Amino acid sequence: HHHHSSGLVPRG
Amino acid sequence: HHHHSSGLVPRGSHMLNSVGFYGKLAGRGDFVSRGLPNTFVEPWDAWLASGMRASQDELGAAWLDAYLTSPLWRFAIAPGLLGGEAVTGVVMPSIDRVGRYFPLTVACLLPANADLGGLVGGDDGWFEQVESLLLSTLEPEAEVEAFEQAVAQLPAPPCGPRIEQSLISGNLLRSEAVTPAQRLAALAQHACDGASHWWGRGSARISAGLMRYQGLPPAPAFGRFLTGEFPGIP
Amino acid sequence: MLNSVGFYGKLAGRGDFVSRGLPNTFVEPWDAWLASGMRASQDELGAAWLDAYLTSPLWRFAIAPGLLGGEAVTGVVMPSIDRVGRYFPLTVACLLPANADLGGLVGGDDGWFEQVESLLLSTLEPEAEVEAFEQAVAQLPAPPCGPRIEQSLISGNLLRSEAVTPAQRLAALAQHACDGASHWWGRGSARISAGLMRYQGLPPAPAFGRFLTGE
Amino acid sequence: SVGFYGKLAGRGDFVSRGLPNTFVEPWDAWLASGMRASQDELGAAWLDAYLTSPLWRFAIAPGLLGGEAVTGVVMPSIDRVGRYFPLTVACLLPANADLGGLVGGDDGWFEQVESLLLSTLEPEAEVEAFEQAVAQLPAPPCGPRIEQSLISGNLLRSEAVTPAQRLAALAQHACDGASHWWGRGSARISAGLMRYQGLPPAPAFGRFLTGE
Amino acid sequence: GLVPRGSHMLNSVGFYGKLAGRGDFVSRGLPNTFVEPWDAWLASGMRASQDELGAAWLDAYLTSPLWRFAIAPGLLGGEAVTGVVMPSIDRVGRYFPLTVACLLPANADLGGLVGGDDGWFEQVESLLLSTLEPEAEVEAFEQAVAQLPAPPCGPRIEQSLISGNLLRSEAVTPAQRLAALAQHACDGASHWWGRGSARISAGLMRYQGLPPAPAFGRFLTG
Amino acid sequence: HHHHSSGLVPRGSHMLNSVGFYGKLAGRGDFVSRGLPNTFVEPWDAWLASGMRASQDELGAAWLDAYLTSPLWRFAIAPGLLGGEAVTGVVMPSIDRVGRYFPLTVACLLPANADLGGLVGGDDGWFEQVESLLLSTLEPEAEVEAFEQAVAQLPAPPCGPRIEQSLISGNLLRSEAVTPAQRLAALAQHACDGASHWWGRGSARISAGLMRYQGLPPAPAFGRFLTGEFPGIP
Amino acid sequence: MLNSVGFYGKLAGRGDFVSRGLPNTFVEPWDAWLASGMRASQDELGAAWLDAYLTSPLWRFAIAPGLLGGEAVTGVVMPSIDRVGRYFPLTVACLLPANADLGGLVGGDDGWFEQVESLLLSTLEPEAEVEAFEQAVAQLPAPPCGPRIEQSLISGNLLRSEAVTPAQRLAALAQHACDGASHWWGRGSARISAGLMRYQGLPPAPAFGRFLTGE
Amino acid sequence: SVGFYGKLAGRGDFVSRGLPNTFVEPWDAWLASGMRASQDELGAAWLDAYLTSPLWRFAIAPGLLGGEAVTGVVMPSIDRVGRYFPLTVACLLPANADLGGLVGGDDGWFEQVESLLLSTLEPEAEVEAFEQAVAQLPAPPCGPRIEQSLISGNLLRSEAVTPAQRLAALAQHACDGASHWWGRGSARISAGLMRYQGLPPAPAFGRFLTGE
Amino acid sequence: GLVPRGSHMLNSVGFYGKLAGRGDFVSRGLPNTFVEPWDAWLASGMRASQDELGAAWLDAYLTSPLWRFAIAPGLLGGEAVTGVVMPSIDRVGRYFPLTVACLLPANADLGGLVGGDDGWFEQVESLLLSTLEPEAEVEAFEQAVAQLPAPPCGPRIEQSLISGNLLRSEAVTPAQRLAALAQHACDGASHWWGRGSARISAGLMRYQGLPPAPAFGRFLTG
Amino acid sequence: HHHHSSGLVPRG
Repeated sequence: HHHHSSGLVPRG
Repeated sequence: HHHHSSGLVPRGSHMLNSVGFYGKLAGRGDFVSRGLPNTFVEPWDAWLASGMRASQDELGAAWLDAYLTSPLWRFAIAPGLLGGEAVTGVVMPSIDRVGRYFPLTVACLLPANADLGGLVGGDDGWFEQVESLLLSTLEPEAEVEAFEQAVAQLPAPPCGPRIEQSLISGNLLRSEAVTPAQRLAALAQHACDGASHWWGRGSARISAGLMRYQGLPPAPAFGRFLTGEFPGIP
Repeated sequence: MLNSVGFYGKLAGRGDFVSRGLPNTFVEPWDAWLASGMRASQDELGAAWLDAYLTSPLWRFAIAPGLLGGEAVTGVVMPSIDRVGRYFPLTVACLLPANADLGGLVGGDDGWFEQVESLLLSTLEPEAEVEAFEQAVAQLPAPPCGPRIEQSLISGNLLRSEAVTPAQRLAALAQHACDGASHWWGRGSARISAGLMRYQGLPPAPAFGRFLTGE
Repeated sequence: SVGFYGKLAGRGDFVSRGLPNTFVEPWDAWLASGMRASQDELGAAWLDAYLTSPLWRFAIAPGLLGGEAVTGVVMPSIDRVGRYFPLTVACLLPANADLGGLVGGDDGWFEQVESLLLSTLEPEAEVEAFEQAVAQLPAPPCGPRIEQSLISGNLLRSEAVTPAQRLAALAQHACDGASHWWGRGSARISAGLMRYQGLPPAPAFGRFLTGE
Repeated sequence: GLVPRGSHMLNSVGFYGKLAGRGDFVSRGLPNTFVEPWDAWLASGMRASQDELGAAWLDAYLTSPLWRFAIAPGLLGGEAVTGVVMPSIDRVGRYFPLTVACLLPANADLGGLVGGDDGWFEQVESLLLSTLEPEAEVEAFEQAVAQLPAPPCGPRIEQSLISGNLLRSEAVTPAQRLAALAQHACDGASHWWGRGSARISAGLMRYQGLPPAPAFGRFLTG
Repeated sequence: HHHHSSGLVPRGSHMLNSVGFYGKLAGRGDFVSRGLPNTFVEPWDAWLASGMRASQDELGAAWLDAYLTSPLWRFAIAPGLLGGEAVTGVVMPSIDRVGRYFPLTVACLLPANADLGGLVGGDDGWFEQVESLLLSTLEPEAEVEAFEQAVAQLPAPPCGPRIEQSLISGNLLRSEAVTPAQRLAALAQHACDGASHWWGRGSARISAGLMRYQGLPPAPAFGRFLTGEFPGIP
Repeated sequence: MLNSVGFYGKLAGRGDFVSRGLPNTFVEPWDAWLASGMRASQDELGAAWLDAYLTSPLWRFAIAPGLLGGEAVTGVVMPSIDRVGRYFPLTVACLLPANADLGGLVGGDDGWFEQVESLLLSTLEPEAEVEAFEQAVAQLPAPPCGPRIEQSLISGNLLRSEAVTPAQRLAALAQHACDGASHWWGRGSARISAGLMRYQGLPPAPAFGRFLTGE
Repeated sequence: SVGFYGKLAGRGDFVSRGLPNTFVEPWDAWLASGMRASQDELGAAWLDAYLTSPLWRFAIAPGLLGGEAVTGVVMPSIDRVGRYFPLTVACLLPANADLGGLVGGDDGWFEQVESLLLSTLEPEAEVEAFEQAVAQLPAPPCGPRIEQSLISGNLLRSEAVTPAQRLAALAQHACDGASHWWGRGSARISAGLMRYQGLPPAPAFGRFLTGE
Repeated sequence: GLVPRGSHMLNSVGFYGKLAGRGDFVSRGLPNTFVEPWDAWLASGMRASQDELGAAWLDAYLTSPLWRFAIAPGLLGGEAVTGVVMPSIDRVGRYFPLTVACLLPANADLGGLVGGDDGWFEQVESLLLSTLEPEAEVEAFEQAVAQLPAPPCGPRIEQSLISGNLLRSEAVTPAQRLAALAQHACDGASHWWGRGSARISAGLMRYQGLPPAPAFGRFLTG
Repeated sequence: HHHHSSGLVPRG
């Protein structure tokens, strides 16, 4: 379990 | 690939520790659960429930007033008793929005090599912060948004790795302890192996109480968490 | 109520077994365990037994009440010899009252044990005065030692400790790890690494060889 | 968790939260009987004494004000219309707590309760700032007692096996069935400690106000 | 002649009873205002315990533990007393205890003795037991008691009884209040403790005044 | 007759202690003074002023930048040096509403039998509360109402009476000290007799500094309070 | 660098003056001050001098460096006697390095001084072995003692202390009260009350009578 | 009293209060040179390292970043538009302070500065709550050093006359002309302490991010 | 035969030099991997100081203080050393210092020695000075050194040199970091301290490696 | 100096 928040690669 | 699903997270703490809550919350409609995996939630829920049922059979009609005044309990549970990881946290008797009773717990999941004598035997400060978040949820204008927010910004409790041991030929265990401190630690860690420890202010009055069970406590004993069965004015 | 510290075994400057400051409730079972291990390790090691003995480490120990008579015992043991060249270990031992917390001992300051070590090694010096060793042991203090936190086993599965502080909780744990156990530790030899060993009860005779050789 | 009873500078008559009647009625009785007793004694001297009298920290053994033991602070106080009665912050400690550790431990919890009690006499003192802070008060530090037992009606026996436990056992005994009153005093009374077996008799209440 | 404070009491540590290498009752360093009421009390309890234990008495006696004591003023003279008493013998095999005692000013803080460090009492115990080894030089004992410092012990917190029954102490700190309370438990009392033995467990005992004669057997037995 | 001019005053503290302030306040037009009598204010003002003038003569044109960055000083002044009572408190360089520079001090007046070694040598906590009230007055929106209000609700610092002494035949003084604590106290109290002690964070950097002057410090030394004339990196 | 503690004066079991463990830089000025006071108090008290001496208290003392040679001195003194009945006090003294904080001594634990007291009084017992006293003094530890906080006198009116903590400030004060002084204290006699006495320098000879009698 | 410099999650480019340029310019230079150096070294591995890298407590001897010594905490940070740079809270300690007491004293002041630094990454993080709290920060506890002196170019001599002073003298020396970096580590780097004589060379900056 | 750990070093406390009641160089308990480089160093400094002080040398020598030392591994054999050295003499009046030394594992925490308790070193000083009293039994010295416990000394915090010149320690507490720093000051170094004397003030001295020969006079003089 | 605040006798 490594969950957290946000993400940094774009999602076009 | 980390930058695909998160991004700082300074100390990489979401890999080191999963801290979260499970149970009934006064502001919410049933069982809430954020932050914890599922090899913990399943056997934890199963155990809580068996004791709820067992204790109701024992206490009869006193159960409810026992439950409603029962203390909070701080705990430390050796790995493998609730699936893989070591567990520490606090459990509190609780309620949901439709008046159903189930306990609310905040837990920290730690690697199985965690030094658990450190937790039991160390500084209350973290267990005190967790108790204060829990007790505040039962306040009348408690914003459920707040408890969720605080448990997520809640750092794991200080826990270093344990002195490495090894059990030779079934009757001898050897620890790599070569100073008095490492031996004290080695003994404390061994008292925690395969065990669950519970303690706190005992509500009732003067104090709990450190309690140790081998493995999880049996169902007909869950009633001891709810009321009483110290010296001693002559 | 004799002397705080005593000794049993063989000194290089005496003929047979020697014994001061220790009741019989300790010496007899202690000598029994020692002779059982001596003989058992000689079987398991054969020709290699003598050379491992002449070089085995000094072992500091802490033994729960009941394993050798009623009182808890702490001390050091070292491979020793007598005047006519017969081999048997030399033990300095301090009896403690059964209420004693061995956890603070196993986990406490080395100072007392390190004196006891230096005193045992001195009996193997060219012409060490037997009486200088006896006198130094008879003036030794009992090592630092407090009472155990109170405990009770309940219903067969619950152990309750009257600990209420973090410090008391830590103490309660280590304490629990020592009950019914014997702990052994020291600087090791050139073949045994320094470390801490726990046995439930006294070690069985087959294990004694481990006190002499790693493998 | 921790309550109060008495008269508050910004409220009408009496005030009372967090404390059961098992405590309040005998506490009140003892305070009032002392008020009259001291008025009888000091005569014209009373008002100047009462008005500048000390704050008293107290520990009180089980049995004297209901079954629980109690600790707290009492201060000369006043209600909205200028009628006089003391204000008390108290904490119920049931039974097997060690009062020796309290009387002889840290001043901290008491020093807080003093601070709250005098802040009720400030000009802009908001009356809810008091109840609010007294309800966010923790109980004071009490430990378990040392096991003791009367034997044969002449022997008291304690399970103390060290200096520390023997020192505690003695203080414990000194608090048993008694009441302790200490603090910083006033301009009339020097700081100090007072003891009585049971609650002080009403003709003694004068010493809580003036010294000699 | 030379009496370096105008008094031989408090100068300081003495002893009374029987000593293995001497013939009758040895005694140094102690006034009669103590030695007489102490001997009376000891003897009275010797006789009570023989009445109560019959044939068990001798074997209870030869194995009974060393008892540390602190005794309030007015029970054995005006001075307070502290020390250690041990079952003893003389050269002709008669039995009587050996006491190493030290008189204290009436305002001694006995709560500090009872509740304080052990080193003084463990040092007295080491001297008393030495008199029973076979090679025991009688003069080595007298010499050691002569060089024994007095036991760590300063003054009690000044206290006074105001309104008939309200007791007031001059304690203004937590440490002082703890002291005041502990001294209050010792007034009019004698306290007894030690390592105990094989049959008599460790613990602290408080009697009002000297212990009664029928209680004396409790020191020998469990 | 007390109920004619006041009325509780719980611990009777206005008889035990007079705590107050004197000097220039940023919110007020000139010299303010509440709570202190006048046998203190006169010689205190005289001394401050002589040193102000003396230090200006010494420092030349550096005075102002020295004064404007000078530290705060905690003090303890034996009785009789400023009239009767013992004095303790804090002094801070300050300003008034029209830009004139004079120091602001909060002082506590104590009986001449006060134990002053206790103050110098005791807990900073009170001197820290007084420093914080003073520094806050120089804030831009500092309500002058607040400083007045806090200094009035400000309790006197803990100060017990001193070990009683007596000077026999001019070369011998005897104190009624009979325990180690009373002798330590007796010596500390004697170092304070007829003396003024000053200390604090030293602004400048690492620390002051305990300074002792016999009597009040002389005028040409007041400059030492404003700037510098500790080891010692090799 | 001899023995931590020494002694000077008259023992009941010796003929003349006796002296072990102390350099001459102390003994000579100490004996000088003592003889001056002895003679001076005999003038001031006449017939009453002898009976006051035979009963005067034990005085614990702490003497600033420079008053008796270069080192600070602490000790106890008691009225004593020799084998032929001549009267002169007996002193146990420990030299301390000049950096020593006498304030911690004057204000510290009684334990060392109370041993020294018991050892001096033992020399007046029926047949006390001279050698038992010498040996007990030669095995005595220097009493607990730390360095002074650093100080400097500045311009003639300012004393600066490098104290930065409350604890250091307290220590700086007491320390300052001891410099250039001698302090005297003890349990007193039946005519002198227990108390603490400060003199600047060594006490003058007229004052010595105060060590024997209140008034 | 205590300042900060770097990039704040809720501000545009760079931020800098309370710290002179005598410090900021060489601190910045050293951080940037390390950023590039580590990117060069770790390649594709860099971003995942930087993003989960530890907070580092540091003490830095006089001479290496201007004349004053400095202590503080540095954390991987980010600005409003997602550009990467570390955030630093720092406290200027000029000259004769004992860094041994700091590196080897209580974690408290550092533990606060960690707490403030991570609270800038919370969702609702108000940017003024940070400056406000960093300016109400006390300087950390530093004591005076033990007097020392190099003699004859081979001998170092300290005025230590006790165990305590000798222990302090040794630690003091160990900090002289050096920089210390410790903390709780990350998932990659175990807690520990790192030392360098002067500031770490840029090819070392990679170890501040990943371990082996 | 009986070697209770497979090594006579660390078993534990020995001595070298001249002893008043013996004839040439006494020596027990110490390997040659120490005694030889120690004697070489001592002798070389004896000769340097005579060259540099001329006629003052003898009187400087007979009055110089006892020096406590802790010496890093690799300067006198692979083991670390700690002990005390004293100006000494033999039965025939030749002059050479007497050292009581104890070898330590290469990972000994020397910062704990130098910065730790004094009791061990004060106990060694009391033995060394005893050999110079007139009634000095030579065997009472050997017996005491034989019963001397090793000096309180556990292991240094594990440390490693990563990126070429970045030193990393396993210190996770304030106490451990203090230890790590203090051990870092002792590596490759010898430390010297003591009560000093009348001409040589107290203080702590650190040389890189063994002190050079021309410095040896600093131990004798101020 | 015994100053304070308020007063308790009436002022008709």
